[PDB]
Amino acid sequence: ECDCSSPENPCCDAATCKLRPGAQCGEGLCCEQCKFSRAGKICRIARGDMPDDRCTGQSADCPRYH
Amino acid sequence: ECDCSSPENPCCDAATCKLRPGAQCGEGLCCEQCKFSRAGKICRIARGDMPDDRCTGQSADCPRY
Repeated sequence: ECDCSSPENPCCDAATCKLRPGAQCGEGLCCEQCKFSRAGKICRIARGDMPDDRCTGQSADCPRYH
Repeated sequence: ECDCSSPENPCCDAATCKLRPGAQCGEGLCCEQCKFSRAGKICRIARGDMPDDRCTGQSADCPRY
């Protein structure tokens, strides 16, 4: 299938709809110019006692903190 | 802003549409019963000279390696 949901997304090669050379991602709160965000970048402000969600340094999603 | 895109998803509390207690995810190739898949679980079969995509153990998406 495709690495980018949209054919407009320049993070993917138009021909293959796979990520372009160098690229690690095409979308998500932890994607920055087709690269993963640095490990520990805050990606979701938490409320109550909960810790903030942070980037993994190895994926483009913002995960629940673990 | 909900942690699950579907109201039917039992990984999320129906009242808040946030993850249920203990839950880490509700969707994705690296989610297994509302928990993250073990680090290094293969989530995408690669072709040519490329390594396979593996689960991080810290997220529910299957990332590029």
